[PDB]
Amino acid sequence: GVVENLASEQAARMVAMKAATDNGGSLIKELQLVYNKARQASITQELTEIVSGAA
Amino acid sequence: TGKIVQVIGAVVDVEFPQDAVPRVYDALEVQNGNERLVLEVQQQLGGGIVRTIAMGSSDGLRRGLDVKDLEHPIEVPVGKATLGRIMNVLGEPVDMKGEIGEEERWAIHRAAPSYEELSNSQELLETGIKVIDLMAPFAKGGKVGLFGGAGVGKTVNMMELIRNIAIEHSGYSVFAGVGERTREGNDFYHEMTDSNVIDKVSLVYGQMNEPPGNRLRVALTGLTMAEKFRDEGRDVLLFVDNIYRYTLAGTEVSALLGRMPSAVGYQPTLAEEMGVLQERITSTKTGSITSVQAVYVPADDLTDPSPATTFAHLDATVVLSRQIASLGIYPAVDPLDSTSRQLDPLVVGQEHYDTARGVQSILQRYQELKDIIAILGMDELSEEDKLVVARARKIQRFLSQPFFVAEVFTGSPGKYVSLKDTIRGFKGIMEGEYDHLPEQAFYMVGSIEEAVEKAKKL
Amino acid sequence: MATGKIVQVIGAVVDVEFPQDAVPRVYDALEVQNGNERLVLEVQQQLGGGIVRTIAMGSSDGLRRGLDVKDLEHPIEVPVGKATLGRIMNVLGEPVDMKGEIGEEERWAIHRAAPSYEELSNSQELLETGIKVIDLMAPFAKGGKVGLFGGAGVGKTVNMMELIRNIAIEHSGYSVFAGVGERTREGNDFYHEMTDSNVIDKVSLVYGQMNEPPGNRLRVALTGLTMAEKFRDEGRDVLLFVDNIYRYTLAGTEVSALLGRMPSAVGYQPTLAEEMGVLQERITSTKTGSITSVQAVYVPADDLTDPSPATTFAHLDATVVLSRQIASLGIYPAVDPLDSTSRQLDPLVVGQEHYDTARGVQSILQRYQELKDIIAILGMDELSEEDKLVVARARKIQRFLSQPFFVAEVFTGSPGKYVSLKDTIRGFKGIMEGEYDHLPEQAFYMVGSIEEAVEKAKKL
Ligand SMILES: Nc1ncnc2c1ncn2[C@@H]1O[C@H](COP(=O)(O)OP(=O)(O)O)[C@@H](O)[C@H]1O
Ligand SMILES: Nc1ncnc2c1ncn2[C@@H]1O[C@H](COP(=O)(O)OP(=O)(O)O)[C@@H](O)[C@H]1O
Ligand SMILES: [Mg+2]
Ligand SMILES: [Mg+2]
Repeated sequence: GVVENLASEQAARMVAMKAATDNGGSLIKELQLVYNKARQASITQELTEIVSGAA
Repeated sequence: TGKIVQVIGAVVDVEFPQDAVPRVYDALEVQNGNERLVLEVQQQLGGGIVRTIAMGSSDGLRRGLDVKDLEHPIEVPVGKATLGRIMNVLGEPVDMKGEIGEEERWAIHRAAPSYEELSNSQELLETGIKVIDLMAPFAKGGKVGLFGGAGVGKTVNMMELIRNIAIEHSGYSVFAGVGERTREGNDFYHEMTDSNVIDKVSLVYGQMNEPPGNRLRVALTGLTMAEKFRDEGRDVLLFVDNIYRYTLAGTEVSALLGRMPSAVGYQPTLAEEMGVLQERITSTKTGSITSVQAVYVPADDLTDPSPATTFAHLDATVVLSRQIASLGIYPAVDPLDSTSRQLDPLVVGQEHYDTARGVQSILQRYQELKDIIAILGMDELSEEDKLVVARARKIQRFLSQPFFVAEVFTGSPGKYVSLKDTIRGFKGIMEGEYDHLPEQAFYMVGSIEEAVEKAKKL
Repeated sequence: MATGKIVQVIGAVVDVEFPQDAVPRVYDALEVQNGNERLVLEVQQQLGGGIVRTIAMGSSDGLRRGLDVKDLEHPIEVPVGKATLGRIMNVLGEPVDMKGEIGEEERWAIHRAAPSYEELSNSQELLETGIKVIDLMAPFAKGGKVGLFGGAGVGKTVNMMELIRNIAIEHSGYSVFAGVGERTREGNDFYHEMTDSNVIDKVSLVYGQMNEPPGNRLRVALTGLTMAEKFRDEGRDVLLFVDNIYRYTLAGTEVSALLGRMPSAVGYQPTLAEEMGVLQERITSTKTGSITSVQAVYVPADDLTDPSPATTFAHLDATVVLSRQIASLGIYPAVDPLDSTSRQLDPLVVGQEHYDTARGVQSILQRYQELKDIIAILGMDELSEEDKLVVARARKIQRFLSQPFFVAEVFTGSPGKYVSLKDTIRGFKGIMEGEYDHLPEQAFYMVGSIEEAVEKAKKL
C-alpha cells in the first residue's frame, strides 16, 4: 500500500505541474498585452509633453 | 456696440470701444441669423478685445456681426416657481409649458459659504443597499460620489438612491443632467410625472447633444437652484448626472482660450475649476444639501487626473469596477476601495464597524491568494486558506442585491435590506454559521433568511 | 564702471543688455547690487544683439528692471591652495563658517580643460582604506573613481566620513569634500564630526546647500574640482569626495529647463552625458600628481537604469553597492559582497594572494545562498557534514566583514577600528581554511582585526 501510494503521489504531482506550466503560459500572454499597452502609453505621453511643451 | 473679430470653434472674440469693454463673466448677445446667441466672456485680452464662449451652436457666425453687451452675468429663475419644470443652462423653460413665474433671478457665479457658516453632522442616512451602507455609510447633509468606468452601474445606482431616499424625504430635490443621454432625461421626467412626485423636483438638463458652453455651465445653473432652496432654511437633495463632463467641457475649450496643456492634455486650471464648483455644494448652519454625484473615470483609469482630483472632495466614495460586473454581481461595488468618512466606532457603533473591517480583511486576504490559485490551482492551499476562500466567495455573492429599478433587466423583484438586517447576515457568514449553504444560495437575495430559504431549491 | 542693464527677471533667469562692444563671453561672471547686498550672475548664453541670458547665483527676489550691472571679465574664480584647508566655502568661494576672510594667495577659474590623453600616466598603487570589505572586494588605484551605490539610509555619507578620517589620520593626505546639494543638517554633523576627530585641518569643504538656486548646486562640483586640481599641481595626491552625483544631475536638469532647452529621455537635459563628462574627466592621475575620487550616487527607486546612474557607470573604476536589507540585520558597513565589483580585482595588479582570497570569500557566500533554502525547508540537521561546515564558515565570514567605524562611535558608543589589508587577507584566509572553527560566530561581529576575535571569544 505504501509503495502504490508513492507511485500515485508521483503520478499526481506530474499532472499538477503540467497544469501549472500551462497556467503560467496562459498568464504570460495577458501580462504581455498589459505590458505593450503600457509601453505605448509611455511613448505617447513623453513625446507629447516634449512637442507640445516646445513653443 | 461690439464687433466679432474671430470665431474658433466654440470660442468667439469680440472687439469693444476702449471705455465700454465688458467685465469677466458678463453675458453678451448676437443675432445668429434667425436666432439669438448668448456669449459669456472668459478673458479680457488687451486693447478692447474680449474672448467669449458661445452658449449655443457657433455655426453660421460671420465676422463683423454686431454684439450687444448685457451688463449682468447669466441669471436663472430660482425658488419655488422653478419646481417641477425643465430648464436650459440659460434658465429658459425647455418643456412646452408656459413661462416660469419666477419672482427672483440669481447669477450662477457665486462665492462658497464661509468657513464660519459650515456645519457638520453625524446623523446617518439609511439606504436599502447592503454594500453601500455597510462599507460606506453616508450621513445627512454630506457628499457621496459613485466612481466607475463606462457602463458599470453608476446611473442605476443613482436611480435606486433616488427611489430609496428621495420619495421618503420631505424637502425639495434638484437633479442636474450634465452631459448625459437625453433618452435618460426623458425617461426620468416621465417616471417622476407618472408617480406624481414631479412637483417636488426641479430639473436642469444640459445633455450630450449640446455644444461645450452648455455642458460647461449647466452644473452651476443647477447648483444655483440648490443654493436658493438651501438658504430658504430647507434641506435639499442634489443629484448630478455626471460631473466629469463638467471638466471635460473645460478641456475641450481650454486650448482655444490660448492656455498651455497640462499633464494628459487637461486644462492647467483643472483642480481650481473643480474646486470652485464643489466648494459651494455643502450644507450650512442655515440649511443642508445632501448630494450624490456620478463620476465617470476614463478608460477605467482611477489615477487619471480628473478622478484623482475629485476623490478629495467627497465624504463617501463608492468605486464600481468592471471586473465585478462581468461576474454578474450587481451592484458592482468594489468593497476594497469604497470608503466613508462616517465609518468610525464612534459614529456607527462598534458592531457595524467591526463587521465592516472583518469583511475588508477577509476580502483582502482573498485578493492576496488569487495569484497562487491562478498558477498552482486551489488544491495547494492550506486547509484553512480554503476556508478563507470559501467565505470570501460567499461574501462576494452576498453583497449582490436586486433593485427595484433593475426589474426591467432581470425580472426579479427588488429588495430593500435594512442595516440591522445586514450586519447580522455578514456577522453570520463570517463567524461560520452558514458554511452548509452553496455559494449560489447567496447570489441576488435580500436578507440572509432568503439565502437559507433559497438553498432548499439549490 | 557698470556698463549693462537688466531687462528681464523671470524666476532665477536674468537677461542683461550691454553695448554690442562689451558683450560678456559665456561663463563670464557679472555683478549687481540686489539691494544692500551683492549678487553675481553667470552668463549662460549670448542671444541676439547685446543681450545676454544669465543664471543668478543667489536670491533673485528684489531685482528691478534697469539695475546697473558690472561685468567681471573672468569666470567665477575661487581661492585655492593651502589657505582653504579647514574652511567652509560656498560656490563663489566665500567663507560661510564665520571665521572671516580666507587669506587666499591665488584664485583660479572653475572652468578649465581636461588633461590630454598625452599627459596621463597609468598607475596601479592601490589605495588602502582601512575598511575590511572595501579593501578586499573593491580595490581601487590612485587616480581611480569609486561609486557608492544604494538607496536612502544605507550608509553612503558615513562611509565617506570614515574614508575621510582614515585617509587624513593614517596617511596624512589632503582631501576635498564637495557637498553638491547638501542637507544643512548633514553638513553641520559633518563639520562637527571632522573637528571632533581632529581631521578638519586637512580637509577643505565646499557646500552648495539644497535651499539655493540651481546654478549653485550645479557649479559647486567644479569649485571643489578646482581646489583639488590646485593641490594636484603641487605634486600631492588629493582625494575628492562628491556627496551626491544624483543631485548634480538634478541641478543640471533644473538649469536646462529654466533656460528653456528642449528636454530628452525622462525629462533630463539634452546635455546630460556631456556635463557628466566635463566633470568626471578632470579627475585623473597626471604625471605631476593624482586626484582620486569617491562618489556617492543615489539610485532612485532601486532601478539602476534611469539616465543618471546609467550615465555615471561609464566613468567609475569600482562600484560598492549598499543594501538596506543587510543594514537592517545590523551588519554595518552594509556592503553587499556579491554585487560590488572592481576593474582592479585581477591577479596581475592585486597579486594571486588577494585575488584568491576574494574569490574564495565570494564562493563561500554564493554557496551559502544555495544552502539557505534547504536549511529552511528540510532543517539543518539534514545537511552533509561538509555542508554544515560551509554554513558555519559562511556565517563567520559574513560576520567578519562588519566593522566598527571611528565616526560611528556617536551612534553606538563602540570604539572604532582601523584594519590593514595584510590583516584582512590573513583573517579571511584563516577563516576559510578552518583555522578558527573553534570560535563562536558572535566572536567575529563588529570585531575589527582577527586577533581581536580571539580576544573577544574568551569573554563570551
Ligand atoms: N442592479 C443591477 N441589476 C442588473 N443589471 C444592472 C444593475 N445595475 C446595472 N446593471 C446593468 O448595467 C448596465 C449599465 O447601465 P448603467 O447603470 O446605466 O451604466 P452607466 O452607469 O454608464 O449609465 C445596465 O443597463 C444593466 O444592464
Ligand atoms: N556604520 C554605522 N554604524 C552605525 N550607524 C550607522 C552606520 N552607517 C549608517 N548608520 C546609520 O544610518 C543613518 C544614515 O546613514 P547615511 O550614511 O546618512 O545614509 P545615506 O547613505 O542615505 O546618507 C545614520 O543616522 C546612522 O545612524
Ligand atoms: Mg450613465
Ligand atoms: Mg547621503
